[PDB]
Amino acid sequence: GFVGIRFCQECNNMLYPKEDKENRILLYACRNCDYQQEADNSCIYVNKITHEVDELTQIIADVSQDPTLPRTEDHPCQKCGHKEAVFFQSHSARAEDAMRLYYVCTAPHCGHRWTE
Amino acid sequence: KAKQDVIEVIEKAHNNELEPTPGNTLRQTFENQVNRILNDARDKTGSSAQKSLSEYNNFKSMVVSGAKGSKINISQVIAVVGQQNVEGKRIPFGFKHRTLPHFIKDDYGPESRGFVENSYLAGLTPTEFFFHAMGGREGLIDTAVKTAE
Amino acid sequence: KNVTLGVPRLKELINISKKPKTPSLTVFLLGQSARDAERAKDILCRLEHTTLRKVTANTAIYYDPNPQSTVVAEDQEWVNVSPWLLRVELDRKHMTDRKLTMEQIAEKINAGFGDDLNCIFNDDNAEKLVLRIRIMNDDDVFLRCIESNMLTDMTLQGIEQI
Amino acid sequence: KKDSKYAYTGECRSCLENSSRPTSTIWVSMLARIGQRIVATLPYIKQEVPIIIVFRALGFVSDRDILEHIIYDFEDPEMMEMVKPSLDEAFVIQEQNVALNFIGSRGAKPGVTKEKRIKYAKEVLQKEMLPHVGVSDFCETKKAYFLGYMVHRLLLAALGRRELDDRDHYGNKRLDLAGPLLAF
Amino acid sequence: RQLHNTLWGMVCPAETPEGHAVGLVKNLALMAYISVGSQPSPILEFLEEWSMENLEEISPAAIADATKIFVNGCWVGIHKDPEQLMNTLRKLRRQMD
Amino acid sequence: RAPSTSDSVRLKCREMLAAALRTGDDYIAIGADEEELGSQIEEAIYQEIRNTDMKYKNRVRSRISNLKDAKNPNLRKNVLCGNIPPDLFARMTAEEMASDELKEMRKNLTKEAIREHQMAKTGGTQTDLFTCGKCKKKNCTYTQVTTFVVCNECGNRWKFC
Ligand SMILES: [Zn+2]
Ligand SMILES: [Zn+2]
Repeated sequence: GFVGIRFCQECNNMLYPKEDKENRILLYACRNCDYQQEADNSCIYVNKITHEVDELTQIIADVSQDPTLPRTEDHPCQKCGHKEAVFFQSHSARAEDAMRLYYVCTAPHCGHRWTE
Repeated sequence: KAKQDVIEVIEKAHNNELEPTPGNTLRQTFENQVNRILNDARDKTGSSAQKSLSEYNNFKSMVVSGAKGSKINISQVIAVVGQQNVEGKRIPFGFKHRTLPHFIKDDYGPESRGFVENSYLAGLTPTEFFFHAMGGREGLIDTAVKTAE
Repeated sequence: KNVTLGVPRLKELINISKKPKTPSLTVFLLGQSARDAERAKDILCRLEHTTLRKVTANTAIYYDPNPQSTVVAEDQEWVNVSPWLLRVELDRKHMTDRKLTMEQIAEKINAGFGDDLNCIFNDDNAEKLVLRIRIMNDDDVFLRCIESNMLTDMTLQGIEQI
Repeated sequence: KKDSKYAYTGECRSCLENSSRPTSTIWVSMLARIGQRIVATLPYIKQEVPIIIVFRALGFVSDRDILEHIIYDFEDPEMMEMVKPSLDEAFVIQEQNVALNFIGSRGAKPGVTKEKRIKYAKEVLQKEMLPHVGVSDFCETKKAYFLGYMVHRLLLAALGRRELDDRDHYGNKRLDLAGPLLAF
Repeated sequence: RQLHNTLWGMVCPAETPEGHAVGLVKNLALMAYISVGSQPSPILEFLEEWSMENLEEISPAAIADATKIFVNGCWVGIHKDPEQLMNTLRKLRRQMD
Repeated sequence: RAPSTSDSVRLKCREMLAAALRTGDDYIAIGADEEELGSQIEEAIYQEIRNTDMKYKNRVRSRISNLKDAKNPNLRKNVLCGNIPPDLFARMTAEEMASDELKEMRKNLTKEAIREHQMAKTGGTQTDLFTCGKCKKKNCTYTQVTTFVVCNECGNRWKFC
């Protein structure tokens, strides 16, 4: 789980957290406005020391139409089941230690991605 | 054989079978294994070339007399030049994840990173010629800074 | 690994500097540890600096009003028994590698910051190595500051510099 | 650059087109170390300024608008956590006038009065920083979009999602032949 | 000073001084050619005609699923079909019109 | 037999330990006196600590958690069946009380970490054709590049041109 910023309704600004000492609950206030709202996530801040980020969420379908990217047929898509597909490394800095590929299907309207 | 072995190593790395060697990360151990394979191949080729010379050969005469040369010079001249390292590592990725526009992205293969497979007698492919130029340039820079310091 | 021999090392030796480029020691084990690696791994661990950041995996702060409420599903507080806490869950592989135990970690965390917090560690049988740090006696950012400064440097086991 | 207090530096050499004024440099850096407090180095300003104040000075009171210009997607809270520090840092600047005063106060020639400082700040923010996007009367929108882009790139670099730019890559180099050399 | 990879077919990898200035002085490759310069206005008009929303009037939420077009480093306009825009641009340059 | 205690904290700890041991009903199956085992554990803990301070309460809580850990009832069954004397359980550490699977996993992780901490040995062509002058041994490794020699056992370093 994570926490996403929720802006004020009137002033449209950053809403800080506040612990309601009276009703003993969690509230979000506005520094400028006096807007209050009852919180629901019951979390404030989370840190990922390992930084376990899914590279698939970063990959995009458009990479398929790349003229300088290798192509293979031995890893057909799943959904469409096409044959052609591309593969490449994380291509992301701070790669801890891995060259695990990320195959991406090569066909319009599919944009499917997977790893083996 | 060396090319096949490096390809198998790359396959294992791609499928996550190469376990990290102690004291080194996965990339570090992969690079170390590749370098050891290429160095072993170069040594074997050089040894084979050396044993294949004749007493009347002149390179061997000058090397054994020690006047000028070395066994590595003969190996490079006949057998194979070898790896063209820069900054104590293989050729980097100047472009986005690849050495030169010819090669494809994420091509860690030997020739795609500098391995000059030919020999000075049989000429050099353009890509490895450029890499050899880079190695020479590194050497010259080191010479200049040493002379200055 | 790296030693930087040649002109740079000569220059460092000639110019006595307060910070060399590749400082290092060559410690020789004395006891039976000199033979079997098993009894040298512990020595290496105790000479190597370890900190929460090296053993921690995730750190989430929660404003759990009632301790027994336990907004998160964990049956460790009720047995043990301020409207907020830190669930600093620890990695297992790293902790095993350094061979620590939650008992000493809790003792150190409690002692370093005095008798101002109450770290309810967890048993070493559960899969998740959760913790619960609470403060009893600006308060919101106080947890952020304390977690930041402890994670940055706590010296669970080892010395500095190394 | 590691031999400094900034973990990253978003350098950008702007020059409109062979203009009379020399090229201006904008460094949008981030403190290493709260932590992760972003700063900027505008021309003719000896001190640094937090990015949020600059955005407000450009005429963006609302916080949501500033974030929208800087971050393009709000569905990845992982990125939002990086800007929250620097965002909350400048919480005492909402109106534009105060932002201008703050920016002008660091100017090389601090106006003895308030109006002079405001005028100086407006002039430096509309003619010295990022000339190439536009130096007309009403170009604050495009300038803000470009600044948000620079910040977005800096955040992407920090997250490591996009490798840093090499300094010796000729793609980031241009050659001045006899033409520009004589024009200078 | 080191001969960067990107200097392929632009700068001679062999010709250079060997004194203190080694690597700094460089020579163009026989085929190397330097752009003399042009104007962006025709390109700006050509892009404006296509379905390229201009930057000044555009919903910020629409920037995500899109591609940012930079001309001479000016972030201007936004497109929703890079694959076709790039093709049209390339064909146009090929025809030299 | 564990002597009775008039301390309220000690009595509460003994009751908690007895309740923990009663978890899983293994007491009936083994015919073991849960109250007696709890009293013995509490007495051992008190003797080890000699004070019902934070250390004693933490030790009691840890022991109760270990006994009631349903992920490894084998330890609880062994304790109820006398395999682990109450003194041993009182003096047992978390690693000792870990279940079989947890113990094996910890051992595997520790061995893997120990191996990973090591340093890769320097490569070379080991041969006995070269005699080391520093130790008299024949084992050694050579490296061609001038042929450098590294002693195998003695470790003599030399080169041949
Ligand atoms: Zn508000
Ligand atoms: Zn598909």
